[PDB]
Amino acid sequence: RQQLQVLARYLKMDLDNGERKFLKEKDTVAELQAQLDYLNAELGEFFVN
Amino acid sequence: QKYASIVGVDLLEEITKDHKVLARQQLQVLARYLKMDLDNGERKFLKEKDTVAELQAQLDYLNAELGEFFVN
Amino acid sequence: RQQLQVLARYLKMDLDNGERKFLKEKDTVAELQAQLDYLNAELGEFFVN
Repeated sequence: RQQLQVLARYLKMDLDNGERKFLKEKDTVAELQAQLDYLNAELGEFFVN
Repeated sequence: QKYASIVGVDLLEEITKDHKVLARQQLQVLARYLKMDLDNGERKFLKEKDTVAELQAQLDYLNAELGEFFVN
Repeated sequence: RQQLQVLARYLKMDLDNGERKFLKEKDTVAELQAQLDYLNAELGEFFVN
């Protein structure tokens, strides 16, 4: 694990960049679901379908 | 310049690479040994960017139906 | 073993080149023994000795 970490550092290679980008998208999903769950609360499932 | 206009005359870094290739290959075998997917992050992310696309399409439709005035 | 393999690749160093060259010679031996075993079959061991 420690040897991997120094090779990653040498190659200028962020191993978390993936999980970062992902956590940031999971927030925009949460946000858009909140907008859409609201319109369902206002208009009703019958009207939206 | 009148004459010329009439007649038509006129008046290194393939070593730094080869090392970084070695380092990359060594990293890859350590990753394999530790049972450690380096793309698992970007996978999970591409899959979420699809669910965003999908929910934006649902929401862009309700705006097309009801209008921006009504939704706001 | 895997680490050795990437160092070998980097140094442009065939680890089998030895056993190749050898298998190829063991064939030329087989071939020359077949020529010599034939002359013994024709002339006889008494005549060849």
